[PDB]
Amino acid sequence: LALSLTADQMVSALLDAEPPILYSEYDPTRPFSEASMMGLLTNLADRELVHMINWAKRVPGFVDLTSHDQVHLLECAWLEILMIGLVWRSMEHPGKLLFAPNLLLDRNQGKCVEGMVEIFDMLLATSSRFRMMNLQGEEFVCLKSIILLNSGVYTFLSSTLKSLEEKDHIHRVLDKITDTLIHLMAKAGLTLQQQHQRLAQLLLILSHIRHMSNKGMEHLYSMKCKNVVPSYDLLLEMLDA
Amino acid sequence: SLALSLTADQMVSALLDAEPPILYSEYDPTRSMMGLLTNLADRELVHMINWAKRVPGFVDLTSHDQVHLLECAWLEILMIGLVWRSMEHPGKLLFAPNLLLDRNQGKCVEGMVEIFDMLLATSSRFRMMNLQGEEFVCLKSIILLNSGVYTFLSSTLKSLEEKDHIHRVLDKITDTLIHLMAKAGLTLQQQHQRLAQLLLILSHIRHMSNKGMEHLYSVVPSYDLLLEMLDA
Repeated sequence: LALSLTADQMVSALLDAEPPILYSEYDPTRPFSEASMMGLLTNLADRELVHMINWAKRVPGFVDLTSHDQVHLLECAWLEILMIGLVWRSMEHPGKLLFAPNLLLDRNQGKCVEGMVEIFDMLLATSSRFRMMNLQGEEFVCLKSIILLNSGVYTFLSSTLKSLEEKDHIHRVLDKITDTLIHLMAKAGLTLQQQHQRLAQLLLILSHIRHMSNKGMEHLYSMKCKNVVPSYDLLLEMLDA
Repeated sequence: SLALSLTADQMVSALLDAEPPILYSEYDPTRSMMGLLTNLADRELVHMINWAKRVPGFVDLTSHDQVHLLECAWLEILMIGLVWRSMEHPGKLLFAPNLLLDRNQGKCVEGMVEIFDMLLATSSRFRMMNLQGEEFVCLKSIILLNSGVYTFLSSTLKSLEEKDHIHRVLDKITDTLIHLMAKAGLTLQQQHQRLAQLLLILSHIRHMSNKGMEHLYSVVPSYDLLLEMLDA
């Protein structure tokens, strides 16, 4: 039934599915150490993950997939989804990252963790780009849903008829979200030329969000913090429950 | 800028004309892996620099910004060329006409099959979409211009002017991509769907490049090398 939705109903579904804004652990000892900041950020990420699974299950077409394919997509996207949410939260705070309403950090505090100021700088540049483009909430939700469906679709094993069907379904849903993004842009008064230029501008930022995730993963490993990454089993458990 | 005055057909012609040749592995037929690929990629890089200088709009940038874009995009450009070459060889990667490898040969290298497998999947996707050569060159130029444009370290007026220019050129390639699709008979809906399909594969190419880099240092041209190669 997901591919029978209209553009306006897809928009409505995605806005209704949005997860809550969570708070960081209240009153930590400030200033931070590297260990304590990572501790606060890990704790917040672990709690956001549960709500991300709930959101994902309400993205039209996601639960049509096998549980295995749902986990693979989440495995592939989760850090990108957390990151774009952060960028969105931070749009109205130039020069700062709004990790939580009670955890607003500027660049110089990313220094307290080794290697994170580079990633801080990349996240701040993405928030500046979103601000420059006047990204709209309805566009953000579509972009976040694209990330979920797209990031892992190309690394499916995907060699049987069923898998061809799964990948085909994902690409049809992704076409529907493109239709939706274009509809939102037409309704706002953009010419056809402006519509296609803005769609491309938004999808190309996704490549930078990928980059940021890859570099973030690198450092969640460089700091010997691989047990911070949600396992296949954990993700599967959250999906079934 | 001359780039911003080009029609879609003039942009495609420019990019097709700039295409580099398909090089051969130096393997001697009448007579090992990583060196064959490194030697090949080294020779490909020289051609890439001269290709880049022919992408409309690229030479309007400062040399420093040209280098930054090449630094950020060179492995993704190599990869998309590989994937394009291998399109008509399902299950195989055509590194060169005399170096056609399948999974089994990817496993032998401690240079992983993980990346081999991701490249094959990109080739399958291109095949499945009937990717056209005119679309390919557009995509290769979008990688060059886009991959580095969010990581310029400067905030001078010039840096703002440079970023704006890159996005205007990128807008011209979008237009070009859409025109090609309209000329081919796609509906307005099919045009924007296919454009999105193409651009979202670029997120996977970025992923493969990042996994390839982390394998490469598990050889990469430095800023100074690229700069030297540029002013020539």
